[PDB]
Amino acid sequence: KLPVPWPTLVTTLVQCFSRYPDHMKRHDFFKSAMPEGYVQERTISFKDDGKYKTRAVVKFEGDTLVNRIELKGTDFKEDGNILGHKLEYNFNSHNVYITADKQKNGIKANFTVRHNVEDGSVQLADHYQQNTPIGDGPVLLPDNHYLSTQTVLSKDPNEKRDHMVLLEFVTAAGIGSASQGEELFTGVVPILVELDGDVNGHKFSVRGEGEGDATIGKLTLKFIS
Repeated sequence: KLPVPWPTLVTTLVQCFSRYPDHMKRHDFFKSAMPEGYVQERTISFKDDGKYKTRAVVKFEGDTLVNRIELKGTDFKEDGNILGHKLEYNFNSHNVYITADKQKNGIKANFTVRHNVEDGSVQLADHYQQNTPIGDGPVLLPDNHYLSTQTVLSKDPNEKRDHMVLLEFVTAAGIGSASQGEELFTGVVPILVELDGDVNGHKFSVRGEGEGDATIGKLTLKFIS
């Protein structure tokens, strides 16, 4: 059993699978960084509770898009919504606001996730994000825009392990290929996710597998603890 609720890990567990409409293709940093990939770092501040600090490497390994993350959680409350497992098993729609970070040749993002709590309250998870390309090749630095998300969470009835089935759609909004990296996403791409976590000393790991179809902004993944 994970020591934190599955919904709190959704944003940490591949924005290169977002659908960028044709008029916005010049603003897709995530795909432009491929195949060498990017480092994605966040601080996630759970209001009135602790924080996650995450560092991920997102890159291709052969045909597979891999997201490997180290997560460190500190300052959580014993009977808070996170360590107390008081969050509903669902996920709200969010708008991820992206800005260019010209000095880091990358991007920043900010957004606040709303986690529904079982008593009808809301737990906020304030996200600060920075992404830096790994390669030396040119990348696309975007104008200000956002990603609009939709996520559904479910279970595999045949799976005895603690797990999460996730389906997600993401479209960019708020504004031939525009990068060579974009062309690595034209069809269905297998995904592997590996997370190593420690939250207030509770150690855990998650492995996810599935596929992404960036033409429709879709992710299909199953994660196991």
